[PDB]
Amino acid sequence: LVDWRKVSEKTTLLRPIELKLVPMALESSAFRSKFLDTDELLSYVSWFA
Amino acid sequence: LAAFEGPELHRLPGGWANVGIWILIVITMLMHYDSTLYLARYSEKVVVPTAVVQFGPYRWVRHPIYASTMLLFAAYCTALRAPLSLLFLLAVCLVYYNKKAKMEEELMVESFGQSYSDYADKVRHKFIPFVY
Repeated sequence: LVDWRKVSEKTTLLRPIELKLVPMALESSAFRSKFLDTDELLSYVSWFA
Repeated sequence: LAAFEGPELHRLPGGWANVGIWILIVITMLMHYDSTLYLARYSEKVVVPTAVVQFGPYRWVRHPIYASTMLLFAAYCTALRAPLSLLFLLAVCLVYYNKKAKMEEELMVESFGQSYSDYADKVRHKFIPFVY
């Protein structure tokens, strides 16, 4: 679903380790879009841990 | 009517039949406390909601404190074994509590707009999970 051409045109000045850590930040910023709380995520994170 | 209808306190059974009652009590107080903690966290003043709440019991039932309070009386009518009173409190509490829910809901739909609209689209079931 991701148009990787735009992403590559957005990461031109970076390096291969940053090219590897790009999808992590993309998922973080994509989950940033919705309206959600903190404490439930701590609860589920702790339970799954 | 619940005290009148229910059997005498020594005739009602115990053992593994009184373990469901404890389950109902604990689940009621969990749901109500979670609903209260979620509702009171987002309000700046005593009752002034800054945003729309859609977490925990709010992602199951649109009015969770009300449902928890009625479920308290339902477990109470289960305790002395009087289902008929349980049904009658279902009727009367549902009527009054739906009236107040309609008033509150129309107020905060007017004051918030699309957010609670799509939230109510997400959770239609207003008091009981997929029963009403």
